[PDB]
Amino acid sequence: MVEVKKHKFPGVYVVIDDDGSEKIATKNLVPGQRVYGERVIKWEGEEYRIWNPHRSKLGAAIVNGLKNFPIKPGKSVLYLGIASGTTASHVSDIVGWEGKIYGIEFSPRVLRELVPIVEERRNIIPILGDATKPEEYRALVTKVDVIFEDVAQPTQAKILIDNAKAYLKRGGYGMIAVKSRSIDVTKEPEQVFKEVERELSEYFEVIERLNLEPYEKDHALFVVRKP
Amino acid sequence: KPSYVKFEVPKELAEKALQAVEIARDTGKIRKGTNETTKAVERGQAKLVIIAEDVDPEEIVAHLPPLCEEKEIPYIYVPSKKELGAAAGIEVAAASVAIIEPGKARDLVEEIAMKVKELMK
Amino acid sequence: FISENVRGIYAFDENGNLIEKRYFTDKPEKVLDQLLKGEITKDLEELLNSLKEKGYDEFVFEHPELSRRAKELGFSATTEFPNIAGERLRSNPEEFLGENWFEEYYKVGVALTRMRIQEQSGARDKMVIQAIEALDDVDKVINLLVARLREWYSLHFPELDELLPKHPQYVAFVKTVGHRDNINEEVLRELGLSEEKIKKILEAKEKTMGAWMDQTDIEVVRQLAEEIDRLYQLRKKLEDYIDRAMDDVAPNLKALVGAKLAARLISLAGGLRELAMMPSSTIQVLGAEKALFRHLRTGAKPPKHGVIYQYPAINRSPWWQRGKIARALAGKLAIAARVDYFSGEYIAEELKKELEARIREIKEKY
RNA sequence: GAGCUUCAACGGC
RNA sequence: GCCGUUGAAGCUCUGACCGAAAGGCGUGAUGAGC
Repeated sequence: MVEVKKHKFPGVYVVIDDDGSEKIATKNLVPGQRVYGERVIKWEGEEYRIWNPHRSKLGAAIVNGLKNFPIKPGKSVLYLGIASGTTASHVSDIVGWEGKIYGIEFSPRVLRELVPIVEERRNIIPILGDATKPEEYRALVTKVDVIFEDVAQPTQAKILIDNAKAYLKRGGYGMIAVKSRSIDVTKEPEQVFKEVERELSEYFEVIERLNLEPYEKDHALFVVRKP
Repeated sequence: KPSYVKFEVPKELAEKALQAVEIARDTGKIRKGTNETTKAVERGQAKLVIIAEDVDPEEIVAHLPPLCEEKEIPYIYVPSKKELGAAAGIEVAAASVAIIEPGKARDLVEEIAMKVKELMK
Repeated sequence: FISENVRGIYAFDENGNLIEKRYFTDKPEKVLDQLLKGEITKDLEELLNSLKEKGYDEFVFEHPELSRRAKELGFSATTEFPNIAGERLRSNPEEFLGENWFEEYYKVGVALTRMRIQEQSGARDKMVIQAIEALDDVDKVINLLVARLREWYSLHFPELDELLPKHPQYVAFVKTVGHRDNINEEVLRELGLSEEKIKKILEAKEKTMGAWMDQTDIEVVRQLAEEIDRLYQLRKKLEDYIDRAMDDVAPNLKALVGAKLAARLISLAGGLRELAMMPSSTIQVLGAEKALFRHLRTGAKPPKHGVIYQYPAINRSPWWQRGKIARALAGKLAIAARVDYFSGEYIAEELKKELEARIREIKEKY
């Protein structure tokens, strides 16, 4: 009893599931592969994967009305903090075959989960690396359209600026999810986001700052433009 | 909705445990904090243990759930660490607490246990 | 001037014009694993050589270690990260690699990854417990074998016992020099030995009370020394592996207290899981197993810390604060250990900064 | 020398 | 059923405060023999 409607963002679909409630979903790029245990649904002939705002952040952002979403079919994106690939699989549905993703994940036991998945998803390169030392992935990657960063590190603002000089192509955008306590657990969140916003703006233009509650406590997702 | 909560808990229940503490905080023996709680479990006897659902790093209490089938003690979840802190008699929070001696709640401590043994299944 | 790629190493002038390019002769991921980290390999070295006889004396790479190794090799080198090269390979990759460029960037990319990552799993925490127990067993034997070599070779050259107290040095003497008459300036200074050292020695050599040794009684004292030198090497091989394997075991624990101290605690605990389940009060005093027993026995003053004493902040601070920094650290291990056991996501940088800052507190109040 | 987990005998509501 | 004096056996640092206040603190205050 689920009906799938197109969503303002290309490669993102809206679903109304049995109870009449709306949810968001991408279209499964590799039919018949469960990446994180996500609910899968079938519209006319094809699999769509519900993108749960609770297990994702890009996802919480989109449910919370994110206006700017640079990540579209065909786009190339450098994904810092890719992990098991929960959300990254979604942006791999959106990007599509004609797109490219470079995942960069610092901890090997975790990136490992993602590796066997990228066998059928030929548009993600799992790359073991430290998002702090961009140069140490230098030959692995190539200039991208967008930079997604979910890393929960204290330098993440700078981590994003450093990669942005290296890999983010002029006119492209970046997006970063900030976990307040991660930067400072002493100072007040709207103050952390203040400082992060000023820091970011020395390099970028900050065009959007979208608080992430109810799904995450004290996180916000900035989207910035590289001039 | 964390990943270390192995089952849902009702509006009540989660409320029932919370008070189960307040009547042991005077009449019985109680220990607060995730360490003293952890001790109490490997110490082989504490009668029931309580774990907040809002915790982060969400792993600091992740060990109690496995630890408690080991020592075979029942556990339950309250929704807020802070509610549980003021519950246990402290102005700060508690990621978890263990009931050492039930006191008045002996009966109450008892009934809550059996409600838990169903939905751990 | 020079940037790497998934195909070969490339050289561009100040205009972006392609000078010379050397495709990898080895497996692309194997050369890359080296080059990216900053170490220098065949095809690069063989490259800038063919470049040196060009008219190019001027070099700039994308990594600060590549530059070090290059000038320490005689080439003038500098570091500008994005530079005229990387900007060209990573800008118009099809120009170089053809339209499947991304597909290639794929084959290698995942190839380097499956090479950098340990397979499967599951006792590798108990393996680090061997490597560690092994690692410090190889210490108890290097100390025996060295005690012998000392007592032994001292029959022939007794004086050298006190002129070379640093064992690896004594041992490279016996191995490299051999018979006491093989001593002379050139070989002594290659041991890295100093000057006063090279001068003493001979002053105690040239007149010695040592017994004589035939090339037969010497070769076997050399086979002892040459063996300890194999144990020193096996030590390093045990260290490299404790390091490399904490990446799959407790990245957080490793980033927090160091690969080595963390393997210790995993060791006292009995495994990563047994270390997870521990109340940080336990982790505090791990290793103190003896001084702990006489607490619950003679009611003695409890040990403020175990193995963790190794933490710089604890052992270089006055005894005034040691106890507080003790559990201040124990707490953060408890967490790193539980993150490590359950997910393995890397939170260590938050953990550190929360700990550095707690420590200033402890310092400021005393 | 304390303390909790545990198991034959003993005192009792 | 509760309870108790126990007996060999095995396990276990402590646990609500520091601040003149501002604050910090059970996500561990305080005391303490690696």
